[PDB]
Formats: sequence, C-alpha cells, structure tokens
Amino acid sequence: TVRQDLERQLTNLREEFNSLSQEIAMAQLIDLALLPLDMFSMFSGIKS
Amino acid sequence: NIPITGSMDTVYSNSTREEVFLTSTLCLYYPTEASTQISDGEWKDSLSQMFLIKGWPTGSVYFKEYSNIVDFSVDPQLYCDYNLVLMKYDQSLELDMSELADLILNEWLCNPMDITLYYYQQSGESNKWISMGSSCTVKVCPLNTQTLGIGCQTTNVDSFETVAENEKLAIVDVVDGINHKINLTTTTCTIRNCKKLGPRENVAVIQVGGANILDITADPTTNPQIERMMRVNWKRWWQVFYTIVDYINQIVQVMSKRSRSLNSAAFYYRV
Amino acid sequence: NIPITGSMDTVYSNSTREEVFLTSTLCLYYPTEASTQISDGEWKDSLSQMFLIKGWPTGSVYFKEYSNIVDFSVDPQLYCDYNLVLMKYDQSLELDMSELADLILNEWLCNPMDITLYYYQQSGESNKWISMGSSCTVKVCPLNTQTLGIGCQTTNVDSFETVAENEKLAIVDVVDGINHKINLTTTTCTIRNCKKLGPRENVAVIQVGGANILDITADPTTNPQIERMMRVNWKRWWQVFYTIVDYINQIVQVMSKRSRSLNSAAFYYRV
Amino acid sequence: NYGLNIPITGSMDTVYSNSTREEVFLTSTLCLYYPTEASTQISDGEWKDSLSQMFLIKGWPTGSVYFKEYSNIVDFSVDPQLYCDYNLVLMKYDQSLELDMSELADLILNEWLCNPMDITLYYYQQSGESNKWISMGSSCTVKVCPLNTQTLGIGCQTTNVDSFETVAENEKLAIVDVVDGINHKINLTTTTCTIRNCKKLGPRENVAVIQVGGANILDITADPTTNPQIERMMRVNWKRWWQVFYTIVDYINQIVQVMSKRSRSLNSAAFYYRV
Ligand SMILES: *[C@@H]1O[C@H](CO)[C@@H](O[C@@H]2O[C@H](CO)[C@@H](O[C@@H]3O[C@H](CO)[C@@H](O)[C@H](O)[C@@H]3O)[C@H](O)[C@H]2NC(C)=O)[C@H](O)[C@H]1NC(C)=O
Ligand SMILES: *[C@@H]1O[C@H](CO)[C@@H](O)[C@H](O)[C@H]1NC(C)=O
Ligand SMILES: *[C@@H]1O[C@H](CO)[C@@H](O)[C@H](O)[C@H]1NC(C)=O
Ligand SMILES: *[C@@H]1O[C@H](CO)[C@@H](O)[C@H](O)[C@H]1NC(C)=O
Ligand SMILES: *[C@@H]1O[C@H](CO)[C@@H](O)[C@H](O)[C@H]1NC(C)=O
Ligand SMILES: *[C@@H]1O[C@H](CO)[C@@H](O)[C@H](O)[C@H]1NC(C)=O
Ligand SMILES: [Ca+2]
Ligand SMILES: [Ca+2]
Ligand SMILES: [Ca+2]
Ligand SMILES: [Ca+2]
Ligand SMILES: [Ca+2]
Ligand SMILES: [Ca+2]
Ligand SMILES: [Ca+2]
Ligand SMILES: [Ca+2]
Ligand SMILES: [Ca+2]
Ligand SMILES: [Ca+2]
Ligand SMILES: [Ca+2]
Ligand SMILES: [Ca+2]
Repeated sequence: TVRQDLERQLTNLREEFNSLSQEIAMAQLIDLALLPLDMFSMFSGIKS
Repeated sequence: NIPITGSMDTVYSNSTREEVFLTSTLCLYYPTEASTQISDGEWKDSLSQMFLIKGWPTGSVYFKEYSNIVDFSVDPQLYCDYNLVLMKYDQSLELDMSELADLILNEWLCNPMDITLYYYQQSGESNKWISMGSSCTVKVCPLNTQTLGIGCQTTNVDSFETVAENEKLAIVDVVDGINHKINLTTTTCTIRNCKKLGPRENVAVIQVGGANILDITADPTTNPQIERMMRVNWKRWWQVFYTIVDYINQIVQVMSKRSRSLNSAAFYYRV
Repeated sequence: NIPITGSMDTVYSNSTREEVFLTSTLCLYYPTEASTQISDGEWKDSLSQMFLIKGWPTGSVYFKEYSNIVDFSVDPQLYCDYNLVLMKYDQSLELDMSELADLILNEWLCNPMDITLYYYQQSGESNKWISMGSSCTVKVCPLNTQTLGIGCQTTNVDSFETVAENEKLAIVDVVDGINHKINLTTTTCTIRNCKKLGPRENVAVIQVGGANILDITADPTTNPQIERMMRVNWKRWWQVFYTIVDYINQIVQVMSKRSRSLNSAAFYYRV
Repeated sequence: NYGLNIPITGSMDTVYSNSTREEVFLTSTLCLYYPTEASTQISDGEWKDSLSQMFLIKGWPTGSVYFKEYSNIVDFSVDPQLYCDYNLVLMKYDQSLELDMSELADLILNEWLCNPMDITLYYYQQSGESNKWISMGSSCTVKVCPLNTQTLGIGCQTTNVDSFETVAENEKLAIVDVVDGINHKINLTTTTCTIRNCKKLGPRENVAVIQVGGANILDITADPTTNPQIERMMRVNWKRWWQVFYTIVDYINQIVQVMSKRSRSLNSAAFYYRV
C-alpha cells in the first residue's frame, strides 16, 4: 500500500521549539495577539 | 524537598567511621572461581576476623557467592547495606559486564510490560527496557501510525530486527517515540519498562580484569568514570581480597547510604 | 536519650496510617495445618490482593508457614517488620505456647553459658535461662557456699532435679541467688543466660483457640493482659484469615514499631 | 416523632427520687431459656410450677415468669425468637462449641438490622466493620468467592463452585465476615439455609447469656483486638441444674438490675428485618 511517513512527536520536537523561540520578535507579537484568531484563521496557513 | 539552611562556619563534626561500621553491614559478591582458587573454606571466617580488626563487628560482613557475571545478572538482589561486587573481566563479556554495572550502579523505576498486547514506546533518554531471564531473545519491530511495520511485517516474526539473543540480561534502548512490537519468549524471559533515576549510593563495582571499559551510560558521548566503578589488577584472589579488606575504608567512603523511598519489599541483611 | 521538650497546645498532626502502610511490611506466621485445611495455593496471592485493597503494597505482606508451635518455638526468627503469630490452642501445650509468646513478645539481652565448666546464678527477677534445641533436658543441682549440692550429688547426675525434658524450648527460672550446676544434653540443645528488657512491640500473637491462658510474666502474682495478645475464636482458617485481613487496621494500631539498637546482624524483610 | 434533637437539661444537685410509673402492662416478665438437659437431669415436671412458686417469694407475680426449653445451643441458634421481656439464656459450655456460643451471644446480646440476600442474582459487599452476614437454617455451607475490580474471582473461578472458599460449613448459625470493600459471590444451598446482610446497631439489653460451664470464652466482638466483658455476659459454675436454677432465683434481683426492659421490640425476632 504505502508507508506514508513517520511523524515527529512532542519528545522529539520540544527541543526544536526551544531552539526556535529565540528568533521570535516582540513588537508585532502584540499585533498578532490583538488580531482575534478563530478556528479558520489559526489553521488557515499551515504549510500551504 | 523542603529547604535546609546551614552556616558555612560551623565546626566539622567528628569521624563517623566507627558509628557507621558499628551500625551498618558490608557484603561482597564474588565469583565461584574465587573460592575455587582459594582452595579453602575456613576463608570466610578468616576474612571476617580480618575485617573485625579494622572495625567491622563479627556478623557485619556477608559473603554472597555468585556463579558468574552473566548468570548473576538475572534478578540481582543485593541483600545488604553496603555492597561490593567483585567483577572479573574477560573479552567478549564487555557489554554484559557493562550492562550489570549500569543496572546496579544506577537506580531504576520499573513497571511491567505486556508484550502480547500493547505496542510500547520509550519515554526518552532515561528510559530503557530491561529483560531478565534464563535466555532472552528480544525481537523488535517498529511501526507507523497505521500499524504497518518498517523493516518488518507486524504478523511475521522472522522479519523482526533482533537486538539481543540468548542473553541472561539485556538492557535495550531503541529509537524514542516510535511504537514497537516485541517478541520475547514470555515463558523464559521477563521484560520491564524502566526509567533511570539518579545513582545508587549503595553499590560499588570492583572490576578485576582489564581496561577501563565499562560504559554505564548508553549515550555514546558521555563515558564518565564515576567513583564507584573501581578497578584493580590481579593474579591471586587472596591478594584481591586482602586489598579490599585493607582499603575497605576508602571503598565505603566512595559509597554512601541509599536514599530512596522504595516500593518493592525484599530481604535485607541489616543489623 | 536527651530530654524531649514539647508543648500541650500543639495541634494534632495528620494521620500516619497511609504512610505506615506504604513503608512497612506485615508478617503473617501461620501453622501448616492452616494450609492443609485451606487446600489451595493461590491463597497467598489472594490474601495479598485482599491486603492490597486495605492498603499494603503488593509485596508488603509476607506469609510464613511453620510446622507447629514447638517447631516455631525453637529459634523463632521474625524476618519482617510488623509480626502476627497465629497460635492455635490445644490442651497440654498451654505452657509451651506461653513460653513461645513470652519469648517473642519480650526483648532479651543474652549471652551463652558454658555448662560443662562453670556454675551460674540468676541475677534477679528478670534473668532467666533460655534453652532451645531438638531435645532440651535441663537438670539443675543447687549448691551452697561450700560448693556442695543440696538434694543433689554434684557427681551423680541421677540425683539432679530435672525441670524440663523433651522440650523444644524451656524458659527455666530457678531460685535467684544460688549457684546451680546444670546438665543439658549439649549436642541437641543449647542454653543461654538471658535478661528481660522492655516489650518487643514489633510482634503480636493471635491465639486462635480457647480461653485466655497466656501468662508471659513468670511471676505468679502478676498475670497482665497485653494489647498485643489477641484471642479470636475459630472454626475455619479462611474465617480466621479473613477477620485478620479485615481488621488489619486495628492490629497494626495495636502493634508499635521496634526500637532497640541491635548489635547482631540478621535478615529482615523491609522496604 | 419523639423529638430526638432538642437538648435536655438536668441538674447536678436535686434530687434522687423514684421512677413514677408506666402503663402498658401490669409489670415486667422474667423469662428463662434452658436446655432440655436441665429437664432430663431434674427428672420432674412439676418443677416449672415449683420455680414459679419460689419466684413469687422473691417478688415476681405469678404470671410474670415464663420458661422456654430448647434442644441445644446449635439447634437454638437458628432464628432465636426471644418472645419476652427479661431474657436469661443458660448456655451449657461444651468444648468445640466455643464459636457457636460466641455466634449466639453476638446474635442475641446485640441489636441487629438485617436485609435479605438474593444470592442467585447479585454480588454482595460489606459496608464496614459493623456489617456481618448471618446465615441460618438446617445446614449452611457458605462458600464465598471474592472478586477483584475486574470481576474475576481471586482465588476462585466464578463459574466453578468447587474453587470457592468455604468460610463456614454445616453450621446451624454462622456469622461470616469477609474483607470489607471487595465484592463476593456467595453459594449456599438455598433450599435449607437462608442468609442476611446484618448491620450491628447498639446492644440489646433485655438478654443475659449465662455461661453455665467453663472459662470466659464469649467473644461477642468479631474484632480480634477487642474482647470486652459485658455486665450481661454472665458466668456461673455448675454441677447440678437444680443448683443453677436456685442461684438464678436467689440472685434474680441482681440479674434484672443488670439488664434494662426498655430495649424491646414488638416482634420476638432477634433482628429488625428491614427488607
Ligand atoms: C514471538 O515470536 C516467536 C517466534 O515464533 C513466537 O513463537 C511462537 O509461539 C507460539 C506459542 O507461544 C507457537 O504456537 C504453537 O502453535 C502450534 C500449532 O502450529 C501448537 O501446536 C503449539 O502448542 C503452539 O501453540 C508458535 O509455533 C511459535 N512460533 C514458531 C515459529 O514455532 C512467540 O510466541 C512470540 N511471542 C509472543 C508473546 O507471541
Ligand atoms: C571529636 O574529636 C576531638 C579531638 O579528638 C575530641 O576532643 C572530641 O571529644 C570529639 N567529639 C566527640 C563527640 O567525641
Ligand atoms: C490529611 O488528613 C486528611 C483527612 O481528611 C487526608 O484526607 C489527607 O490525605 C491527609 N494528608 C496526607 C498527606 O495524607
Ligand atoms: C548428663 O548426664 C548424662 C547421663 O550420665 C551424661 O551422659 C551426659 O554426658 C551429661 N551431660 C553433661 C553436660 O554433663
Ligand atoms: C420511693 O420508693 C421508696 C421505696 O422504699 C418509698 O419508700 C418512697 O416513699 C418513694 N418515694 C416517695 C417520695 O414516696
Ligand atoms: C451452590 O453450590 C452447589 C454445588 O456446589 C450448586 O449446585 C448450587 O447451584 C449453588 N448455588 C447457587 C445459588 O448457585
Ligand atoms: Ca528486517
Ligand atoms: Ca546483555
Ligand atoms: Ca532510548
Ligand atoms: Ca556512554
Ligand atoms: Ca516448651
Ligand atoms: Ca535429688
Ligand atoms: Ca529467676
Ligand atoms: Ca504471671
Ligand atoms: Ca456456628
Ligand atoms: Ca480457591
Ligand atoms: Ca467485616
Ligand atoms: Ca474479639
């Protein structure tokens, strides 16, 4: 049939997010926070 | 743990060696070849009288013979309060010797595993599966989310990737976060899911043979020579035992009391 | 022990029942006739589970069969932390049952006696001689200040006053103040001069049969009843064990943890 | 609705007085329960009338003294119906009847509340230390099977009666205590012997159990740790039943001064059947 893929997990990926945090700015996180993210908006732009 | 506040100017206390020798027990695990080469059998009494000179009361020393390293690895119960494991080394026993040293030197928290039904993961870097028995031959098969094995057929056991064969004791690490199906000889070998907590203060391993080869930590990078992994060269078991007796202050100093609120009752040779 | 100053307006601390259940071991010493009537062998596991329902961990309960009262009397070793001794009553074993109960329920500080050479007094009210073995027969001969026997020729053993025979255990008390020459069957029985300290609160004895007959105190005048000497009627050993399991809260509440600096190593079943 | 919540205020000075009256009967009734052995040894049959006459001088009117004969301890333990007000039960001690005497004492000396147990259809449990099960009938072979959380019998297979554990076999009366908090499946011969879930209320103080024979063995409390001596757990020393009855008659004032008529029930049953 298919071996579709293996998929990363929390244990493998939390260190990636730790190492990904430092690129995050703060002058526009406020704007993103102010914009109301609904079920549509938050998942609209996942990997295209 | 609740805080404990102490000064940096309080005077050092007195030596606690006499108190610990009077209150504690020492216990030596040696291979049968030790007694065989000694060619005696009043020697336990002789060594007890010898320890008494340094200050271990008469009943405080317990000599627990074990057949050999691999056969001792299965279910090692350390019936004591200070444990010394003399451990002779021969080539090709490197990994099993290291396994036993890791097992006893490191503290563990283990839970049962039901191989027949569940697919099991590994929590992380401190998690392993330890299999003990007369003969363990674990065969693992990793899976997808759709339960289609990679490099193996989940229904056929031949395709499975063997990671240990015919071993009395096997500490298997596998890739963390991937479900595995296991095949291990349930009648003979019992396998348990364990987490490696901090160290065990109670046990010291005196390697008797060759190079500093023990690697307790499965991580390839760190190979730290912990203090309780002692080593000594040898030709005569009598010389080995005399060395241990004469330096027994240093050995128990290297060790320390065990601090863990256990949950598995078992026999102890306390006073 | 230093003074322990303490208030009277301190608040009651929380109940320690869960902690003692989680960090202690219960120790059931039952006769073999119990198992014979039970006619089972999953029953240890079933009772362990029924204890788990009450709070003890899965391994915290240790069952110990013994042949019968006298065979347990010879060398009673209590390899565990909270001791219950099931003790069936049948007539003509009253004294030996009382001897066993006294021995396990009181602490003894005591040392050997070389009967073949010396003469032994008794220091006071709390100084007995404990004889144990396959077949003990104490034969005492009191002496005088002239070291002449009275009611006994010091040479002819036939004139000695036998004060036990064929007993697997004898707590013999003699007139405290006279030098006694003893003959006792050295091969199959040992004797040790022992002194009675405070109670051994680790233990408690459940008399399974008829009326109150246990008299731990050799003194005729005092025959106290102790909380640790329980008595429960019986017709079925399942019923006895079930009552013990059901009321194990109360038995442990009756029984207090040991407190005595033992200078002699021995095997305990701890957590 | 006797207002069992509002407090009652006494006084610590005044006065020691009399009990005024109570009008539901002419007066109390004394009530002997003796075994057939007493009659056989006495070898009489005007003796009930003689004992009534000898009670009259002690100060009991004629109609107040009743006598009840029973076969023996085990045959009396089944449904012991105390039809009466001041009950004395002369129990001849006999070796190997220790637990049977204890069963009967625990049954009558204490006030019980019993519910039915339909064994065929339900599992059963025990709420707490105060809850026993009482099985009575001609032959009670109570085989239990405890079940873990998963409803798999521990030490027994629920579908195989043989594997069960026989807590008490072939008893006229059996007070069984299984561990409290674990479901059980029961098995006993429903044609002959019934069984009931009986909780223990306070004590029943109409009844005095007089052990006629040996030592003090009546352990009313199933707890091994406790073994109280109640004022109603009477014990007397006997060689002849005439001597026993004469002691009872002579000291009957004390016998009734130790008891209390208040704790009585309409029905004569030894327990409240709460269905
Ligand atoms: C892990 O893999 C091994 C590799 O085979 C499994 O061995 C198999 O074990 C089962 C029973 O445990 C054997 O079944 C047998 O079937 C025959 C009928 O063909 C029957 O007569 C026997 O009484 C028994 O039931 C099976 O033959 C055996 N495999 C081979 C190739 O012989 C092992 O069971 C696996 N572990 C687990 C936990 O499933
Ligand atoms: C500690 O050592 C010093 C020096 O030997 C001695 O004077 C002192 O008494 C010791 N303390 C105790 C508690 O024994
Ligand atoms: C303190 O006592 C309460 C009693 O209600 C109990 O629920 C609680 O578990 C106790 N605390 C601990 C740590 O056991
Ligand atoms: C006790 O007396 C017997 C009988 O003469 C004798 O055989 C035995 O050696 C004596 N034992 C001792 C310790 O004197
Ligand atoms: C109370 O009873 C006694 C019985 O001797 C009687 O003499 C007395 O009169 C009674 N009390 C009163 C107030 O009459
Ligand atoms: C009780 O056991 C007998 C045989 O052991 C069986 O025939 C009977 O059906 C059981 N009672 C019930 C209510 O199942
Ligand atoms: Ca493969
Ligand atoms: Ca290995
Ligand atoms: Ca791993
Ligand atoms: Ca390493
Ligand atoms: Ca004896
Ligand atoms: Ca004589
Ligand atoms: Ca004495
Ligand atoms: Ca006494
Ligand atoms: Ca009965
Ligand atoms: Ca069974
Ligand atoms: Ca109960
Ligand atoms: Ca009791």
